[PDB]
Formats: sequence, structure tokens, C-alpha cells
Amino acid sequence: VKNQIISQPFPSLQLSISLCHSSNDHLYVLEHNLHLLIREFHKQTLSSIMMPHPASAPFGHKRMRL
Amino acid sequence: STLVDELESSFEACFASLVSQDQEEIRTGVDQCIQKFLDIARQTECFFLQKRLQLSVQKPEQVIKEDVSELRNELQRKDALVQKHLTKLRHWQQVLEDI
Amino acid sequence: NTASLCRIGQETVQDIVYRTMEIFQLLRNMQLGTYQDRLTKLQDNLRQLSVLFRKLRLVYDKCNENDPIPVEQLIPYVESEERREIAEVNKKLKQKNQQLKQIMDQLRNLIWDINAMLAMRN
Amino acid sequence: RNQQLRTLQEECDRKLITLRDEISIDLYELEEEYYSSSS
Repeated sequence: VKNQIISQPFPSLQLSISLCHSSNDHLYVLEHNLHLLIREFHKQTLSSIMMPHPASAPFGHKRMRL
Repeated sequence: STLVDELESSFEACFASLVSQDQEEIRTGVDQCIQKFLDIARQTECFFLQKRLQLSVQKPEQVIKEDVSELRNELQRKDALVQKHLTKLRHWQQVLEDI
Repeated sequence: NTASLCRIGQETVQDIVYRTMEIFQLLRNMQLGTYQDRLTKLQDNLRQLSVLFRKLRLVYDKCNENDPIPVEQLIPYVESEERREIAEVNKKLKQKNQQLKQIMDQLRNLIWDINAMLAMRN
Repeated sequence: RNQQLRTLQEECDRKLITLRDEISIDLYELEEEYYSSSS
């Protein structure tokens, strides 16, 4: 809607994710995992897996080379 | 007579091949001794259960007394468990406070 | 009293058979200092078993002292302050069990949260 | 700065893992007691 996402994963269930901006029932686990998920999503770009140890080898992920 | 004494005699009969001064002799002797031993054990358990049944139909206050005792031991055991757990929780709060 | 003596007498017969089984296992493993340790274990087991036999004869005599109703008259076919004591202790450990359930649920939830949060850090 | 923060993170995670194991053993005892209660 504006700052609130509402989902219905199970039919009797309603999940709500809201960004509370103070501008001066809550589950902590999902908030903490949200921070870690976006942190892993950042670190995927800046990973050392993109580095090619063979100097001639161009670039990109390691298993995609394999 | 007196099933205790038959149990004692059969139990001593289980060892009779060892304590004195090949395979199939040992096998048949062991099977017969162990089967008579377990049979008299089951008859002794049957006697104790029949006597408990007659007591539970004639004198039912004793059963209620034993239930009272068992529920009281359950209470004391629950409190002992929660006290040990609470001491461990307070120790872990003192550990986690120091980071 | 006597209707717990019957329970103890059943438990003695249940212990005698288990103890003879443990004795036969000890005699199975004995390979001709640990020699002497197995000797001590064997002699101690045999001592406890003789104690169990004496206790069993005691319990037999006590229950056989203390029947006017024959069995098979006792089965139902188709066609007072101690009760209040029972109700008291029942209500007591009802409350104790519900509090124990709350403690157990909070421990479960803390364990699940710890494992989820630590699983996502990698 | 990176090495100091990594050491602090590792200390926190070791504390949490040991806490989880001790709490799990206590939970096992409490589960046995609660489920095997006569009531």
C-alpha cells in the first residue's frame, strides 16, 4: 500500500511486513534473517568466487567455469 | 510347593552343567533349563497379580494411598528438575551478560 | 501397603531374570587386572541376586499372610477424605504441568530461533 | 578493525552455540518429565 506488504501464505494466515520509520507479536527472527539475506545478496556481487586464479582466465563465478 | 522354592531350584538347575567335576548336549540342557526358569517366573508374576487384583477389589484404600504417594513423588521430582534448570539459566544469564 | 507389596514382589521377579541375563553376559565375555575386575563384578552380581531371592521370599510370606473371593468373579461382564486428597494433588500437579508446558514451549522457541538465526549467517 | 570485529563475532557465536546445547539437554529432561506425567 505505502509502507506495508500484506501476504496470505496459508488461507487462515496473514503475514505483514511494514517499514516503521519513526522520524523523530513481532517476530525478530524474520527481521534478522531479512538483514542477513540482503547482506548475502550484496556479498554475492563482491565475492572472491568471481576471481579467476589462472591469470589468463577471464572472470565470473567458479562453478560456472567448472 | 511354594513357587519361590521351585524358582530357586530351577535357577540352580540352570547352572548344573557348569558347576561339576559337546554342543547339542549343552543346547538341549540350556533350552530346557531356561524354559522351566521362565515358566516359573511367569507363574510367580501371575500369583502377585492375582493377589493385587483381590486386594484392589476388596481393600481399595491401599490403591488410593499408593496413588497419593506416586503423585507426591511426581511433584517433588518436577520441582527438583525446575530448580536445576533455573540455576543453569541464571548461570547462563551471567555468562551472556559479559559480552 | 500390601497392594504395593504385590508390586514390589512383581518387580523382584522382573529383576531376577534380568540379573541372570547380565550374569550370563558376564560369563560370555570372560576371556580366561581386568580378569580380577570381572571376578569382582561376577561375585557382586551373585551377592545382589541372593539378596533378591531372600527379599522375594520375604515379600511372598508377607503377601501370602494377608482369600474369600475367588477370581473370575471379579471381572465385570455386561449383563472418603482420601478421594479429596487425590483431588487436591490432582489439581496441584495440573497447575504444575501447565507451568511446565509454558517453560518447555519457551525453551523450544528459543532453540528454534537460535538455530534459524545461526543458520542464516553463512 | 576487520580483525577485531571478526573476533567479537566469533566469541558471540561460540557463546550462543554452547547456550543452545545446554538448553537442549535441559529441554530433553523437561520433555521426558512432562510427557511422562500421569496427571
